[PDB]
Amino acid sequence: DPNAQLTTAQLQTYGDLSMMEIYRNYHYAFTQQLMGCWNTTNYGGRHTLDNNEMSRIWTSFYTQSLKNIIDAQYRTAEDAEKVNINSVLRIYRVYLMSIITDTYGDAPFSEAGLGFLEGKFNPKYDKQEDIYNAFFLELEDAVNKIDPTKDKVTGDLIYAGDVTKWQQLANSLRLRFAMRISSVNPTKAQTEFENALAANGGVITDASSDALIKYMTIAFSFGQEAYSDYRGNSLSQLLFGNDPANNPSYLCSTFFNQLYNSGDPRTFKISRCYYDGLMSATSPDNRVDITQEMIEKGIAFSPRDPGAYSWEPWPTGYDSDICAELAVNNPSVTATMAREVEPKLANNFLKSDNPGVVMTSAEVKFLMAEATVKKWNVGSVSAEDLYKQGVRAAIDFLTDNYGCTATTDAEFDAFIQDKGAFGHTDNQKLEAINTQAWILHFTNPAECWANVRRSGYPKLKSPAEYGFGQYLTGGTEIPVRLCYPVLESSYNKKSYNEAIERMGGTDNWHSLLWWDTENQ
Amino acid sequence: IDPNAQLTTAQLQTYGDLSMMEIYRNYHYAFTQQLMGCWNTTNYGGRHTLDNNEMSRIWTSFYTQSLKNIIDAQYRTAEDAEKVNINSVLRIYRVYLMSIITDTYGDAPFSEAGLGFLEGKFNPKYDKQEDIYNAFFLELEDAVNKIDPTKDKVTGDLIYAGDVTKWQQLANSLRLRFAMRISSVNPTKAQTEFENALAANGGVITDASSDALIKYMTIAFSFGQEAYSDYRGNSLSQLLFGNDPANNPSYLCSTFFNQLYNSGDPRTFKISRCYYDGLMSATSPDNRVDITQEMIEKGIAFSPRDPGAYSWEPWPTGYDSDICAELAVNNPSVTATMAREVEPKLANNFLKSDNPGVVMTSAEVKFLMAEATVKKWNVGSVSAEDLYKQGVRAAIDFLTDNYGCTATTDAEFDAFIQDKGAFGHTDNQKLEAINTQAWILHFTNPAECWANVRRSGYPKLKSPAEYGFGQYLTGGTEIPVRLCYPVLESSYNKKSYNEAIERMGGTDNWHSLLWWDTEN
Ligand SMILES: OC[C@H]1O[C@@H](O[C@H]2[C@H](O)[C@@H](O)[C@H](O[C@@H]3[C@@H](O)[C@H](O[C@H]4[C@H](O)[C@@H](O)[C@H](O[C@H]5[C@H](O)[C@@H](O)[C@H](O[C@@H]6[C@@H](O)[C@H](O[C@H]7[C@H](O)[C@@H](O)[C@H](O[C@H]8[C@H](O)[C@@H](O)[C@H](O[C@@H]9[C@@H](O)[C@H](O)O[C@H](CO)[C@H]9O)O[C@@H]8CO)O[C@@H]7CO)O[C@H](CO)[C@H]6O)O[C@@H]5CO)O[C@@H]4CO)O[C@H](CO)[C@H]3O)O[C@@H]2CO)[C@H](O)[C@@H](O)[C@@H]1O
Ligand SMILES: OC[C@H]1O[C@@H](O[C@H]2[C@H](O)[C@@H](O)[C@H](O[C@@H]3[C@@H](O)[C@H](O[C@H]4[C@H](O)[C@@H](O)[C@H](O[C@H]5[C@H](O)[C@@H](O)[C@H](O[C@@H]6[C@@H](O)[C@H](O[C@H]7[C@H](O)[C@@H](O)[C@H](O[C@H]8[C@H](O)[C@@H](O)[C@H](O[C@@H]9[C@@H](O)[C@H](O)O[C@H](CO)[C@H]9O)O[C@@H]8CO)O[C@@H]7CO)O[C@H](CO)[C@H]6O)O[C@@H]5CO)O[C@@H]4CO)O[C@H](CO)[C@H]3O)O[C@@H]2CO)[C@H](O)[C@@H](O)[C@@H]1O
Ligand SMILES: [Mg+2]
Ligand SMILES: [Mg+2]
Ligand code: NA
Ligand code: NA
Ligand code: NA
Repeated sequence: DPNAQLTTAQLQTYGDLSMMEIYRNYHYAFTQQLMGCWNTTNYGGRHTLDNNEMSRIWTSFYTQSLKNIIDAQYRTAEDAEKVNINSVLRIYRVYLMSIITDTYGDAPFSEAGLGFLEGKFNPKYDKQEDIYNAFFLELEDAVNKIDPTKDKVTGDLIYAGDVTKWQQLANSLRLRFAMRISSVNPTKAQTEFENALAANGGVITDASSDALIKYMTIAFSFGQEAYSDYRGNSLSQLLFGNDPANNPSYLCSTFFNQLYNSGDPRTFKISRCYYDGLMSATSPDNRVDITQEMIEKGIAFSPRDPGAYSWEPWPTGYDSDICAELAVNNPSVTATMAREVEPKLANNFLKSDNPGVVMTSAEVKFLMAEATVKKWNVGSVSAEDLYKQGVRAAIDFLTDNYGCTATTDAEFDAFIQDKGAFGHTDNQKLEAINTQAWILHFTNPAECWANVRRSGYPKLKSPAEYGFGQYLTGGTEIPVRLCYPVLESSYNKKSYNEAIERMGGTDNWHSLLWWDTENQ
Repeated sequence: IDPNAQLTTAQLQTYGDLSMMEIYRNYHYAFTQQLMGCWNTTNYGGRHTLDNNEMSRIWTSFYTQSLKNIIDAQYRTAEDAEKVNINSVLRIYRVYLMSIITDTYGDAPFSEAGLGFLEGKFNPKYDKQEDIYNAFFLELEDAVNKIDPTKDKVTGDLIYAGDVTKWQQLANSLRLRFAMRISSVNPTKAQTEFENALAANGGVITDASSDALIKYMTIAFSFGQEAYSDYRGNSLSQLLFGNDPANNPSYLCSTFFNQLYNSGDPRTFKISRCYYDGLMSATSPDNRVDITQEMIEKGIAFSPRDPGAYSWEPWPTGYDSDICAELAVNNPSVTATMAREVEPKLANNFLKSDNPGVVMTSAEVKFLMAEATVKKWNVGSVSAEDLYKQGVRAAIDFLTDNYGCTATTDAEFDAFIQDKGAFGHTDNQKLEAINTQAWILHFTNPAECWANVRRSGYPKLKSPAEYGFGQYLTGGTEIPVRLCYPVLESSYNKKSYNEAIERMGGTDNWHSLLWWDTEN
């Protein structure tokens, strides 16, 4: 039962179709990885403040997964016969709460979800500073309470109940949060980072302990029942789309150009050019891959600048021999390509059974590399070696978990020895580490946006710099947080007003979170 | 080079010139409120966007090709007793092509057109429209009297295969058309010319076996460069299918669809159907899914396009199609959700390269006779009501005989003619019924359709401003009543252009009524 509550909360993390709209609408534009689909460009790409769209994480987690995890934790707390499920619940509670606070800032946590259990309504919004304090304390204690000789964890879609891997994940999350606070508090950050490395079970040191939620393959449906079906990855469902021929996932130029201009082996693993005239209405079957034809004919790729739609600017196309040939037996096909020259997200990332990414060994290597550049006491491996290991693991992650074609040693070496190289100054090293992390986090948009904001890399420019300033109703600078749902002023007035007063008296998506020291 | 060959080319060019036919899709079909919703039709004619290049198509095409060549051939065969038949046919076709020019622009070169082969005879004067019409009656009368079936064979005639008696019938029927045209501006001359034509050698077109239809061949539609010099197929039908046929097919205007549907017209679903085009060929109307009966069974409203509307504005109310859901099982690109498919489209029978080039029909002759009888002219012993009824029956049978539409039975015809297709009782009711039925007949003859709407005042059409689209009408609120002269004329035929515009007070505006158009 607590074990069943874990299962459902894991499924809801990427399985909730309503919630996943937030990432397509906002995060993927803010990190300049996708742009051109109507939803992504309209909301995040052009800074449309929309309180209902911004509210999806808040409502989803406080009404469902976070609420239920809190209940289950409470019911198993201080029970020596339930220490493993209780500890696992505490780790997952920290994880879900980290998404909330890294989106909105101060928020209910210590007093959350206690109305039925403790008659405690109107929970205060804990200060982000204090939420992060609690993350380190909860994770450390959970690691120390876990005992493999005790209860079996049975509803775990990440590690199949292996509580030693749960210690590795908890200590890796301590690394992530330590590095998160390293601008505002380098001293505490270094201490937390070093403590985690020394903690029981260690950290995730290779991909065999990557934390990935397992999802199944279910046909993509947008009917009403689909909004209560968490069995499939709903982020992948939306990246395919409710309107998949008009509004697929086109890549942003910032990301496509980072890959292409650096010679990254992942360029045409993450993206392809497809003609979709024969594509299924409900799955990415029967697409025509024109990528190699475009390369052979010298046709320029036209990825979407921040602020651009697939149709604005309208691209320069070409006449496809592949499509002309196909039209002979499939007369609905046209040979004239237009928006097909704009790179799209590859089919490997559009599957109901894509994993729900929580944390990878590649990220741990990048965290270790940055801590080493920062002169923390993290071990005997050079920062450069840790960096190279993180890049290799990030590239292999796509092969292992999405079926992308394997990258040879020669291909990796060619890349790492040219534009993927680590660099020779601290700023170049931190730039390379965090640019590589941004690519790794493509399938983890919550972490991708948090790490862009925290590290300041890549250095992203407003859509105004690309010519789209006339559309920026919600202001010029890329938002650094989302606003609280307006109904909170009705359901939780005092606590909401208190949080807003702490920000200076307004709820503004340009206000930096506590751990975010400056913006870009 | 041979005059008989020049006749063939000029006939083919009349509807075979893919560049020139854009004018009808862009302007005429919107001004007569028969098609609306296709981008081109709504943007230009539906929202009064004046564009001199678009308005110039008839002038440029005819004066550089078909009319020029007809004039050359007429000169080469004139005053030669052994060439009287080809010469007379050329004179009749010359009048026909000239009538389209003057009914579009007003005063225009005629007596002085097409010289230049002579010497420095460039810079022709614009003959006054009133005089052009007088010349039409004289030319047609003389050609009828010079024709002699014992003399030269006419060998390249795609209308009548050289049957010169039928050319007499066409010439005298054109005299009826032009006599009725001038019946508001010069009622006494109109009556005299109408009566003279009925009494002339060869008589008029009295049944469908003498309908004047240019025969076109069944060629595949192509929009490549070579297709702009290929006149073998009906290019108006090609354009009504469209260069962008899935995004911008020919949707019907509500004025015309509602006239048909609300009158119980048997032609309603002969001229129009609702289609889902997800599997339709890119270059032909093959593989469309007819949903019309399904909509009727499910009670889904037809949503034809008001004047000024695009297919996407207003966005219509759709439904979920059982037919399409079934087709999606084996054709997964199909969606079952219909949206703009609820807007009636032009039926496939009107989207064929072998659709005839309509010049003049026996149905029109019956409607002209009926109107002349209401006007108390001396036209014979048939009642106006019977002539009207014969006109409607011929107009309906015209679609069966020439477009492959399902035949209308006597019982179906009688049911319509006895109810909402009835002739009516006051003079205004009779004139409205005659000219509303003529408007339907002239659907496949847009030059005549627009002329007769302007001349008769029926149907009574309202500006797109009355349907809510006034904000978009850059070229004025009233529906245009002529097109302006080409900029090529004001640039390179300036003295003659200046003389013509001086007769309109120095103006050259699409709201200025032509001489035969007494009011709007
Ligand atoms: O002629 C011979 C000659 O030819 C030569 O070739 C020529 C050729 O002939 C010629 O045709 C060609 O011309 C080119 C021309 O074709 C081209 O046209 C372009 C044009 O330039 C573009 O501007 C145009 O762009 C369009 C685009 O197509 C549209 O798709 C787009 O539509 C936008 C919509 O997508 C968008 O819709 C969104 C809704 O607004 C929104 O409300 C909705 O919200 C949903 C949401 O998505 C859901 O996720 C959500 O789900 C909720 C959930 O949130 C909650 O949790 O739960 C609920 C239930 O529980 C659940 O419901 O729901 C909400 C609510 O429903 O999302 C929608 C999207 O999904 O809306 C916006 C705004 O309205 C739309 O904008 O619009 C754009 C424009 O705006 O595209 C056309 C193409 O069609 O132009 C070029 C350049 O001019 C031309 O060149 O030219 C060639 C070459 O010259 C030959 O060369 C020659 O040889 C021959 O001779
Ligand atoms: O999700 C859970 C939930 O879902 C529920 O269902 C939801 C669902 O989720 C959601 O997606 C859906 O959202 C709906 C949304 O989809 C819909 O979107 C609409 C939108 O509202 C519209 O506004 C939009 O309209 C677009 C339209 O699509 C475009 O096509 C159109 O494009 C126009 C162009 O077509 C046009 O192009 C022309 C060029 O401008 C012009 O230059 C060019 O000229 C050519 C010319 O044509 C030639 O003839 C000529 O030929 C020359 C010749 O002249 C010479 O002689 O010779 C030459 C060669 O020799 C020769 O070339 O040449 C020239 C060449 O240029 O012609 C072009 C046309 O062909 O350009 C204009 C202007 O730029 C374009 O406008 O634009 C419009 C917009 O303006 O469409 C989208 C759809 O895509 O919105 C609705 C309503 O908001 C949404 O509802 O909602 C559903 C329902 O809720 C489920 O129900 C639930 O269960 C689930 O839970
Ligand atoms: Mg920052
Ligand atoms: Mg008039
Ligand atoms: Na889903
Ligand atoms: Na043609
Ligand atoms: Na008949």
